[PDB]
Amino acid sequence: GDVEKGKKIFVQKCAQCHTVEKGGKHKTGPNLHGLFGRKTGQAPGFTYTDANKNKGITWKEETLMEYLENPKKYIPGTKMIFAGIKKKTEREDLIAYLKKATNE
Ligand code: HEC
Repeated sequence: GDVEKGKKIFVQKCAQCHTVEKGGKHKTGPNLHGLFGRKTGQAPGFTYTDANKNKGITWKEETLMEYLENPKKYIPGTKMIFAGIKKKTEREDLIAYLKKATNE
């Protein structure tokens, strides 16, 4: 719950292939705008994978955590293989930033 350390983990983790900035520009990957609430593979832009287009679950706070600790195992098929998170606060914090970052 530290948008501060959450941002740090973001600039070095997700900023790589993301934007998480409203009215931004999805680069080397889709955006996470108003993510918390939309169904998997629902963002119009990047060619989402069938697994994400399967619409099995919806992005949320906790859902993102399990997804942040194993993005692949959560929705097998999703195009994203880099590195999951280690500690919980890393996910919560990281998610705290993804919230205020995808809200602005
Ligand atoms: C490039 C090596 C990536 C890094 C680093 C991160 N992500 Fe990513 N992410 C990437 C791709 C190519 C995709 C598309 C996969 C697909 O099925 O279309 C994604 C997707 C996501 C999503 C899902 C989008 C949605 O369904 O709304 C999320 C929530 C996401 N990525 C989060 C995320 C976070 C928090 C990262 C930093 C820890 C991160 N990604 C890094 C590619 C890459």
